[PDB]
Order: sequence, then structure tokens, then C-alpha cells
Amino acid sequence: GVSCLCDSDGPSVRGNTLSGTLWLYPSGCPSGWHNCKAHGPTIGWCCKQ
Repeated sequence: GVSCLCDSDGPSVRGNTLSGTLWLYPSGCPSGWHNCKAHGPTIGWCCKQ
């Protein structure tokens, strides 16, 4: 799958590395996921299950 930095990624904190998942879907997060990026990217989207 394709991961991306969540709002919780960047700093050195537990769970680090790009652990979320990006959705190319026009609204990002699919029903069954949650959300993990209130913003970036500016094309597709970034969420987490």
C-alpha cells in the first residue's frame, strides 16, 4: 500500500516513520478508515485506518 506522514509523523516520537496511508480517492479517507492528516497532501489525501 502507499503510506505517508500523518500529523503524528515528523518528530521523533513513538510510531515514527510514515505509518499512515494515502488515498487517491477524491475525499481521502474511505469509510472504514479514520483520518490522520488534516491537510497535506494538496492533491490526493492521507489517512489511517
